[PDB]
Amino acid sequence: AKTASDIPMIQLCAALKCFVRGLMQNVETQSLDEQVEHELEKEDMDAFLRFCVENLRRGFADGMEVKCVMAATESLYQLGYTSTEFYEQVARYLGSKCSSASASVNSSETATAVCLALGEDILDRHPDVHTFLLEVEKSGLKGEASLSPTEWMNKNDPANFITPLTEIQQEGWNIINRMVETRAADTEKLTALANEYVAILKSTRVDDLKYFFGVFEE
Amino acid sequence: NPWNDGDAGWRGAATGARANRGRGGFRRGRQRVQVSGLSDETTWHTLKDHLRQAGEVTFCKVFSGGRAVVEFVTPEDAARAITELQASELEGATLFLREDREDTVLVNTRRKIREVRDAQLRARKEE
Amino acid sequence: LEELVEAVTLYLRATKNPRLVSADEEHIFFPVLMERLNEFHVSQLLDVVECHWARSTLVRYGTTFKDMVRDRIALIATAAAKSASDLIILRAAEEMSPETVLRCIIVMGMSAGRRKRDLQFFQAMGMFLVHHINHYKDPHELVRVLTAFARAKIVPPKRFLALLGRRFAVLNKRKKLGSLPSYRAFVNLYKMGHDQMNTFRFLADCILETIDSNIKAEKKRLRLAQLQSDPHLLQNLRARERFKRLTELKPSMFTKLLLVLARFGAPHQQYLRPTTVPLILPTLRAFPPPSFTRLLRAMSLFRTTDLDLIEPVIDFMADSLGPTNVVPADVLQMVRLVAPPDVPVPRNLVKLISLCEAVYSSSAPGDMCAVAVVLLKIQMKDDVPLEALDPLTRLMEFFAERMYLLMKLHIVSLTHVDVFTDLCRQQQHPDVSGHIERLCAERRRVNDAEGDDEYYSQLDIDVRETLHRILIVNDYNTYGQYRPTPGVLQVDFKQALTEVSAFDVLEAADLFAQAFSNALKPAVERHLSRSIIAKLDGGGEEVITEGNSIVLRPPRELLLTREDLGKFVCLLQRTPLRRVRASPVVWRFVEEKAKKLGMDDVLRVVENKLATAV
Repeated sequence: AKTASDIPMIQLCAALKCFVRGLMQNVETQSLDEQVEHELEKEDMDAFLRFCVENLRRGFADGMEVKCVMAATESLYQLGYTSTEFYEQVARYLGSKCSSASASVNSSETATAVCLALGEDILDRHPDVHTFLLEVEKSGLKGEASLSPTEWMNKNDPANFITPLTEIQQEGWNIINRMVETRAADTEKLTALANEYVAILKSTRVDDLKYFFGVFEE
Repeated sequence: NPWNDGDAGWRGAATGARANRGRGGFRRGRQRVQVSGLSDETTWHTLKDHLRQAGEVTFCKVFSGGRAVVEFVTPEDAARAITELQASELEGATLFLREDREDTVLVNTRRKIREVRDAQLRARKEE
Repeated sequence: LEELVEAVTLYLRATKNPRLVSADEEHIFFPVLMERLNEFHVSQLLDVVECHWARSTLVRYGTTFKDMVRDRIALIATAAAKSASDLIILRAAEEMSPETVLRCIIVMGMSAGRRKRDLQFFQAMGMFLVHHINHYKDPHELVRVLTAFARAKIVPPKRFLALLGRRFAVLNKRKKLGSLPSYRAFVNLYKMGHDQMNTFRFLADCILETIDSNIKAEKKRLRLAQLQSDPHLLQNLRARERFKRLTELKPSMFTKLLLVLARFGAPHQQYLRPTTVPLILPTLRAFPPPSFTRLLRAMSLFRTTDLDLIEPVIDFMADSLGPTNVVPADVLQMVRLVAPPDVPVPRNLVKLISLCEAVYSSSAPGDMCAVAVVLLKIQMKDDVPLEALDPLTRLMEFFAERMYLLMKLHIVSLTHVDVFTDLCRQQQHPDVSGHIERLCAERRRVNDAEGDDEYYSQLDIDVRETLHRILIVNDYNTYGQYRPTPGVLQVDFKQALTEVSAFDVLEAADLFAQAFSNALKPAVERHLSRSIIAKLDGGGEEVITEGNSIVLRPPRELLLTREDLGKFVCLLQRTPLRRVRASPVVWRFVEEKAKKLGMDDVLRVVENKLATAV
């Protein structure tokens, strides 16, 4: 919560998905004294969630992709932010971009989850959003909820240089940094290096190809 | 500021939303005019483009509400700009120009004309 | 060796009654101690040094004893360091126990200072304490070390302080550090220029943790109770007791901890905000005015973008106090704080605008231009209600009237005039009373005909510097004699008087009263009266020396002319200083001067005044 200024929205969604997966399991409560502890943890969680929803509102104002706000709203529902005054803003922004946003390029399970999380009165207040959610739950990506948070972040934000490179991924950058300073006329050397590079393409990150093409123009 | 103590933070981090600005190409394989009345959407690029019609610019910065500060290259780039680009039209944001005739150096320049004249005034009062 | 050690303490414990300070027993015992200083152990000498002192006894024997034990412990420490590279010396290494070193640090903080000997002395066994750092157990001992080191005013090896700060958290696990010791450490590490941040962060979080734990315990008690199923002082006592019970500190010092935290630029979303509802809001009224003003000043730096605290402050300021119970500076700061776009428009902004109008309507110099800037920023700030926009135009008209009269007085600089003209031009304010164009025409006539420097010379500037000094001195706020005026301003203003003559100081008083009549503060008034009495008496003045002492200045003389005396009479006619209006010394001085020059009518007038003042 501290030092979280100028936060790209994908970072916030990854953090929220990380937090939801480390929650304690509910057990029968001894009502003598632990109810007070429950109130204290409720107050602290509210003190955190208020800052989170403030940042989400700033993102709303500045414009953001429907997938990220979708996932963030689902995650905040997972944490019990049951206020319904922010969910109307959620529905308003989602219906604002409902015309052109792609339907089958989203997670269907997330669609079902957010449709459940959004109130039925809020739903039939926005029949277009209702229909869009049903369409996404019919045709959409499957199994995206089971991925680890770092996998989700890597598969929705290319590059981003946060997680360290694997051992295999370092070989591609060795090849590229070796190709950079090679003389242009040495065609055989470049051919050999590229034929070595293409062998490990399946493991290299997709974004780094931007460099592989660029040196080709160089 | 002291609480940052050199921490770059998310502004200086390597997030995927930061490499988007980097439209370079990914090739190599890794005295000052105060101008008011502009629009907040008006980029500094458009600012340089408009006011370089008068003279060259080293630094320029916008502020909320259209206020902005521009530093010139040479005094001639200023002496022309102080009076030429007044009330010119750009993007529906007709500019209004003011010039800080007093400078952080020119104040010390005015100190001596203040004090010697004060000595003259004191001599007058004594007489 | 214990007999004499016990005897000196037996004599010393009674050194409070003047007769019980037995000089005979002092001469009987203490010289033997000075001859037997080597005999006793380190702990015995330190324990003797610890005890209470009579100042006559201290100057007789203790002052030497300080250094005569300092050097002995220095040699013992030298032997110990040689081990780490007289019978007691041969066993010196085991004498410097960590507790022994700790007490050696502690027992010095009543006679040391910025002296070089004290500096090197304390910089000697600091490394011994570093050699024993891991063996210290109780966290409060290190806080005591810090405050003793602060008492001696030493120049610390900042890295060593940072190491101690880091180990504070190591020791904090065993026993939680108190809120008062933590703030003690905070103010220490502030006042010897520590700049490591993290040490400050740990103490701030510890204080917040204590407050949070106290509040949570109180809420637990109230919840468990649920599970079972003048009058202003009367109200303020409960707030003060709740505050003291919760944070263990005064508001006058909490409001400075918040000030320093705002100065650091810490994120207010998790420092200022978590304590607003359970702590800050209910106790707000009990705040002393010097603390409420500092709270607002810290708010300005924090730039808190939340109305959940801002609005109740607006309500309390608007209703519970009124126009004449709030400083105009505080309301100006409050309206400035709501200017930034980060803060949305409060739902009670109309009350703030109404009180803002009232305070400056009842306030009838160069800062008001900035006020216009503030208005400039608020006029496009979202959907401002119209009834809040109406008073602002009349307010600007009142400002324009005041500046126009000031130009007729030739006081405020024309640069601020040009700034004001630019502001009213860009604000597109339609003049109704015709004052804006009057100001523009007057500024043209002044600047473009005679000159800005020529305008500055309308009133001679050696008087004007004293006038600015008077203004900045009067800028102090007291909230009704709550804070007496500090003596530093009195000192510099007195030295300013010591150079200027008498006639032009009264000219400065008249010029000040022409626009701020009766606004001169009583301390400045009485000091001016004293200086004028001394000047017209001609005895001399108090010249300040290096050691905060005084020397009588050589006698003064003032050979004023008849016209100068007439202008002095006019000044007396218009001056508000009662003391100079009633003191007979000024009248006899005027009579003597008039006799020296010679005029019948003014002489008769001065005699008539003297008959009513002798």
